[PDB]
Amino acid sequence: TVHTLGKKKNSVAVAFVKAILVNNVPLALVRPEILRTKVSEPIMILGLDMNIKVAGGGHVSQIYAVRQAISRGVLASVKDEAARSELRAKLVSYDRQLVVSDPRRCEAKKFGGRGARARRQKSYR
Amino acid sequence: GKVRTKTIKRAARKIVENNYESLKPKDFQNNKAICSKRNVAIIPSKRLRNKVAGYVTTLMNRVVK
Amino acid sequence: SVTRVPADVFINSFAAHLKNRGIIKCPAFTDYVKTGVSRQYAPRDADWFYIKAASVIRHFYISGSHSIGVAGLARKYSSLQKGKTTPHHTKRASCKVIRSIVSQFLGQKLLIAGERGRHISPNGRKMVED
Amino acid sequence: VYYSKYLNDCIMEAELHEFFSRELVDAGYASCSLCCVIIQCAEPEVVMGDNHYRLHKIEYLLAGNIWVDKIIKRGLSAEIMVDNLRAKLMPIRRAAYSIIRTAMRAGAAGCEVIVAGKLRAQRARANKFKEGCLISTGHPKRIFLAEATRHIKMRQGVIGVKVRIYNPNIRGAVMPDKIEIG
Amino acid sequence: KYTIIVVGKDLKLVERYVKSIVKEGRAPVRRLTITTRKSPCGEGTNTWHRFELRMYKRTFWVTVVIPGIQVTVE
Amino acid sequence: ETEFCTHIAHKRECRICGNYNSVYRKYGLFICRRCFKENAGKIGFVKL
Amino acid sequence: MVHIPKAVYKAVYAHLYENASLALKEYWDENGKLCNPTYLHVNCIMQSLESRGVVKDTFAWRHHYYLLTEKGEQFIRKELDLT
RNA sequence: ACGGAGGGGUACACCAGACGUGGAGUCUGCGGCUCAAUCUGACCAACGCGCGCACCUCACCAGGCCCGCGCGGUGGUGCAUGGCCGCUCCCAGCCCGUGGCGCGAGCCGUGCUCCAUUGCGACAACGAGCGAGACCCCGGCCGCGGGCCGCGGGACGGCCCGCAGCGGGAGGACGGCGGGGCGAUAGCAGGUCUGUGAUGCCCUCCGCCCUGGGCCGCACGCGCGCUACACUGGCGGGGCCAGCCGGCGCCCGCGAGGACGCGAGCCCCCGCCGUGGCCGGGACCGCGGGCUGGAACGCCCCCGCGCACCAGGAAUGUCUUGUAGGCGCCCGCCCCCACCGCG
Ligand SMILES: [K+]
Ligand SMILES: [K+]
Ligand SMILES: [K+]
Ligand SMILES: [K+]
Ligand SMILES: [K+]
Ligand SMILES: [K+]
Ligand SMILES: [K+]
Ligand SMILES: [K+]
Ligand SMILES: [K+]
Ligand SMILES: [K+]
Ligand SMILES: [K+]
Ligand SMILES: [K+]
Ligand SMILES: [K+]
Ligand SMILES: [K+]
Ligand SMILES: [Mg+2]
Repeated sequence: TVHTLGKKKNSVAVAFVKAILVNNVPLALVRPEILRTKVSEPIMILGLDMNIKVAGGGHVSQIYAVRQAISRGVLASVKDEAARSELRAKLVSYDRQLVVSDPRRCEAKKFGGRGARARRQKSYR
Repeated sequence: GKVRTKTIKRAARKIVENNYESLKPKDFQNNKAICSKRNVAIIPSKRLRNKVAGYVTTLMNRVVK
Repeated sequence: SVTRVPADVFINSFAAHLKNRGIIKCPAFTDYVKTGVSRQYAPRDADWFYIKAASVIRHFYISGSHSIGVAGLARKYSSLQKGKTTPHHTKRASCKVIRSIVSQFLGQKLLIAGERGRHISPNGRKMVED
Repeated sequence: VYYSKYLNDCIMEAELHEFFSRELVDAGYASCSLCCVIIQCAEPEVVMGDNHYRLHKIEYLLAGNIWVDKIIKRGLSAEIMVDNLRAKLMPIRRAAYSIIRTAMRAGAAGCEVIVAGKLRAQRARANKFKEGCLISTGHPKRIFLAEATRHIKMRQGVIGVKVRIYNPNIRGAVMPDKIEIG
Repeated sequence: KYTIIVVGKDLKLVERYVKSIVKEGRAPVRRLTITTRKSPCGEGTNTWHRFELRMYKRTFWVTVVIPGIQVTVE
Repeated sequence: ETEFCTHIAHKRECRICGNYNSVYRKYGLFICRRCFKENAGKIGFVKL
Repeated sequence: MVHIPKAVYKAVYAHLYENASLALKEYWDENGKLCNPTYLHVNCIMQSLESRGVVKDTFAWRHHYYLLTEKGEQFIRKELDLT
């Protein structure tokens, strides 16, 4: 019984793993299709059964949260052995984002401009 | 770019002078040591305590050399 | 099953099958109607009613347990209304076309009424599954 | 929606506080709380008048029960002290330093008084009398600093007075700076 | 059965009561916000005050007196 | 003699001062923006 | 001097040895919530009573707060015939 | 205080760039003009500012009740005043006791570093305080408890090299935490008496109410914006994802919207048009059908009509990570109504 997470901006991917469905749709058919190679990286760079529920965020953030849940769930069945600590280093030596989440978030808007840093045009005459 | 104010330093000197025996020059032990109220130290916050302990640990490895 | 096949395949392969066996076949008001208040022209592909109803039933199948409703279907096919010199805003689609579709789909026992809204009946659920 | 009850209690509490200020100025109203009203006064021996007559007659303007504590350290509370200053309008310097002496007698770290308005010769000015240490920044300004302000309806135009007291060594929390070692 | 709704705007007192009711036997925080200009008139740089009232509620299911708390059984 | 206030209109005013202008009705406060600044301490609103 | 029964209704909401007291919303329904008379009728008598001293008043939030004084209840006792 | 004086620091002020504005039409504010009135305040720090003008608001015009059909008084005076705000300035600055110097105004206290009068170290000064920091709110990672909220742990220039501290590596969720709140002494004849039962002194008895009109009237010059000038695009059909928290079922109706009941857009995919002011662009105008309301002059929908505009002179503004820009969504004032502001 493996339970695993993945996070992007607001997206949360909850993975349940038993010895590959994304929101009940087969993985091969994840609609953003020019990014299909991204959701399959851990497979084709390194089976079993996994179940993914991703919510919140947008298209790309959801893809990137499943890219982390998938790779983090295949690291919670191997344990206490050198594979556990070596497959992690192989995963990061491609993209560290595969293991550790991206902390960035939206900053708040401040009064006097449309955005967080952009202000309003100033005039003198 | 992190300059300790006189408030950190003045407390850190009395702490190192009073408790020379207790403080090893390694930081976790001093983090505990800036916590006790028997070595009486009223630190009203944990960030403040961490900054004081960071200067205490540095005061320790300067009296050896 | 229904969830497996590429969603764009099932919709346009069942709408061609919507021409057989005297299913919902289109009424007359289909001409001179915009699918929404945000559209500025009528659809050009003449099979648009067929494809629309194929899509709405594939929408009903995915919500197997609970009930959808008509007003909340026009919201599903929403679009943004342009050309007004003001910032663009989103508009709900037309409930008459969708209600016409779901009325005829309540016939042939493809759907069953609920407490509030239509629901995918066991017959029709079996058909889409097959 | 269970909060539309608590909001109206919150607004009614401000109604009651304002009425107590404007009316019980005579006894030095300081603060109040709702639950059954707790009023915090300097001398209860007038709010509860003779035979309670004045107190209960108040309890019928609330329908259109109360009980009262007593303020124990008078000089440390800045809101009856601005009233005391209001009464004396007396030379300004003498009244201000009379306020400061009793604030310091109560045991305050700091206190000061601002006066502004019609002093001499058709000209608004501002006087600032002070004694001890005071603070004006950060979060502790809302815990350890205490301010109050009244307008005196003088013969000439209005005159504003503010009173501020700093009492950091009180029953409560500790100032996040003071750091005792031994 | 029995229900106790308790509501209050100061987390410390609410927690004290909620603690000492368990000595005898979704409701998330919602924030009332008001933004208003700082000046009485409209002259100067346009700056704004942001005021905020946060409330808290607990719902005890069953089969100390503090001035400021609100309790209703229903 | 019997015509005084026949016109029907809301006359919403501030609960504290009486002004008609710039009244906040959200949450059911019904007080104006100038009076909301100083009575906000006890009503309960605080700046964070 | 307009109406007597309302003139004494406005003495209904003053008790001549009991503690009840009056608050007024200065409307200027259209009737005082206490009894059911028009607001103007209560306003005129309250101006008169203040002018003579039968009550002391403060005021807060659009609402007239009155308290019956010592002289006032004596003034009223001869208008309602008590002991 | 100032210097087209020297020296030392510094900031999106410049550098390297991005995105614009200034040119077109159009929303809104300002000046002028007109008018019975088009009520009035303000000229870096006035000009989408004084929280959405059919009535009301309302201060202004034409009439009319009360006390056609003292008491009040948004009257004056912000150069008579309180309070609140803005600005000098988010600058690093201010200042006390005892001693010392000078007849006195006054002075002392008050190089190397840091975002910083932050600190080392030196000194006729010794010793304190305020501002800075600490503090409060939010959000990232981990534990105990409850059923996500509420209680804690966590980061400290701590480790390792090279020379109070500047560099380079490492581990870690985060590396010198990040975005906000608060905000010293001294002042300015900025603003506000039209937000109040804050208010002096002047003047009115210009109070309160009802009907109708104005504040929106338009040769013209300015500020903040909105929508474009296309193919990195417009259109038709389909697919599918948010957060600030949040009702929708059933019939009529092209739509807009009505009678009756109960608990996201961008983007992707498939087509069409084909460099043509064209299917770009949608102002202006002509019939209709609705909603709000006592009342359209307010707003929405349908058909038709298809302006100017080919990237914009001299000038000119903002900005360094989930940032610029693009895309939409919500709240406020609100009978109706966002091209606005807060998010
Ligand atoms: K302004
Ligand atoms: K905040
Ligand atoms: K402005
Ligand atoms: K000497
Ligand atoms: K001398
Ligand atoms: K000297
Ligand atoms: K010197
Ligand atoms: K000096
Ligand atoms: K000097
Ligand atoms: K010196
Ligand atoms: K709990
Ligand atoms: K809880
Ligand atoms: K430490
Ligand atoms: K004022
Ligand atoms: Mg009008």
